[PDB]
Amino acid sequence: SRSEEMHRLTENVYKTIMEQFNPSLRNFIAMGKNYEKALAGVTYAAKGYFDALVKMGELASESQGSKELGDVLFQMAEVHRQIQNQLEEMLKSFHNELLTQLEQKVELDSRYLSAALKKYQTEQRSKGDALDKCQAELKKLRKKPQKYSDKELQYIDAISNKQGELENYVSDGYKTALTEERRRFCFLVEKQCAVAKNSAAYHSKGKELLAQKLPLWQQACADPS
Amino acid sequence: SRSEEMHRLTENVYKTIMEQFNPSLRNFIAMGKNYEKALAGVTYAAKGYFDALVKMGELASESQGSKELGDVLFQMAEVHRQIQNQLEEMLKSFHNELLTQLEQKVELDSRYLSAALKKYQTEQRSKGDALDKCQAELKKLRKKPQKYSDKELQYIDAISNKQGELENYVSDGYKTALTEERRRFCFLVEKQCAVAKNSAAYHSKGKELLAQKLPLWQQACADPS
Amino acid sequence: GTVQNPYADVKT
Amino acid sequence: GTVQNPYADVKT
Repeated sequence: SRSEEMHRLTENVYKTIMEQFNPSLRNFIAMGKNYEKALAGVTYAAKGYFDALVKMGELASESQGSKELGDVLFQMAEVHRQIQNQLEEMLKSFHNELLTQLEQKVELDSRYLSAALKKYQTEQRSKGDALDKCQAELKKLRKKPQKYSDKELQYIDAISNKQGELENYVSDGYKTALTEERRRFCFLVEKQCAVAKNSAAYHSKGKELLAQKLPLWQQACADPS
Repeated sequence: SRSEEMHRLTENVYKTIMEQFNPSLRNFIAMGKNYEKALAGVTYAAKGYFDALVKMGELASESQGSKELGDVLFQMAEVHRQIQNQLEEMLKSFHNELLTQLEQKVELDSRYLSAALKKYQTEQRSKGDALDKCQAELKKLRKKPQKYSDKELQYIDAISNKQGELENYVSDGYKTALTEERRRFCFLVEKQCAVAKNSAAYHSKGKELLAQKLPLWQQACADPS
Repeated sequence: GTVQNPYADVKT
Repeated sequence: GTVQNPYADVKT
C-alpha cells in the first residue's frame, strides 16, 4: 500500500524534471545567452574607451612638461587590457564550458526522460497485473486455515515472490528518480562553480594590478612643495 | 630674438589645447558614454541570469535530497548581488565623478582658451609695437659713441625698460601656457585615478566573497565515499 | 539499444 | 569681468 504512495511520488519526480526543471533550464540558457551578448557589448565599448584614453596619452607624450602624465595614461590603458583579458577568460568559461554543455544535455534529456518514465510505468503495471492475477487464482482455490493443499502453497510462494519483486521495483524506482533529479542539479552547480573559479581569478588579477599601479598614479599630480 | 621663438611656441600650445586636446577630450567623453550605456546593458542582463538561477534554486529547495543544492544556488545569486552592487558603485564614480565633471570643464574651456590666447596676442603685439617705436625714435636722434645727449639717454632707459617688460611677458606667457596644458592632463589623470580606486574596491570585494563561498560550493557534489 | 542518460556519469 | 579658468584650482 505505502508502495502505491511511493509509486505516485516517483511519477511525480519524472513529471517535475520534464515540466519544471528542463523548461526552467531552457530559460536559464536563454538568459545566459543574453548575458553573454551584453558582456560582448561591454568588452567592445571598453575598447573604444581605452583607445580614446591612449589618444590623450599620445598628446601628453608630445608636450613639454606633461610627458610623464602621458606615461600614466598609457599604463591605465595597459592595466585595463590585462584586466579585460582575464575577463575574456571568464567569458569563455561561460560559453564553451557552461552554455554549450547545458544545451547539449537538455537536448538529449527530453527523449531520455520520456523513455525512462515510460519504461518504469510499463514494468510497474506489468508486475502489478501479474501479482493481482496470482492472488485471484489463489482466492479461487481457497474459496472453493492452517491447512494448505500442494497447489495452494505453490501460489503462496509465487505471490510472495512477485510481491517482493514489485516492492523492490518501486523502492529502487523511487531512489533512481530522486538520483536523476540530484544529478541534474549537481551538474548545474558544477558548471556554475567552474565559471566562479574564473571570476575569482579575474577579480584577483584586477586587485593586484591596481594595487601595484594605483599609488604611482595618485602621485603624478601631487604638490612637490 | 629667442623671444620670438618663445612667442611662437606659446601660440602653438594654445592651438594644441584648442584643436587637439579638447576635441580628443570630446571624443573621450563620447566613448565614456557608450561605455556606460553598454555597462548598463550588462548589469541588466546579469539580473535576468541570476533570477533564472534563483528559479532553479527554488526547484531544488522543494525536492527530496537536493535541498542543499537549492541553498548553494541561492548563495551564488546572493554573492552576485553583492558583487554587482560594488560594481554599480564603480559605475556612478564614472558618471557623476568623471563624465559629468569633464563635460562641465570642456564646455567652459572653449571661450576661456579663445579669450586667453587672444588677450596674450594683443598684449604681446602692443609691447612689441611700443618697443619698436621707442627704438625708431632713438635711431632718428642718433643718426642726425660713448657720448649721449640727455634725451638720447632717456630713450635708452625707456627702451631698456620696455624690452625687459616684453621679455618677461613672453617668458611668463610660455610658462603659463605649459601650465594650462598640464592642468588639463592632471585633471584627466585625477578623474581616472578616482574611478580606479573604485575598480580596486570592486575587484577586492569579488575576490573575498568568492574566497569565502567557493570551497563550500565545490564540496556540495563530492563523493561522500 | 535503450536510451543513454545524458547525466550518466555526473557525480552526486 | 575677465573669463574664469575652468581649471583654475587644479593642482599639478
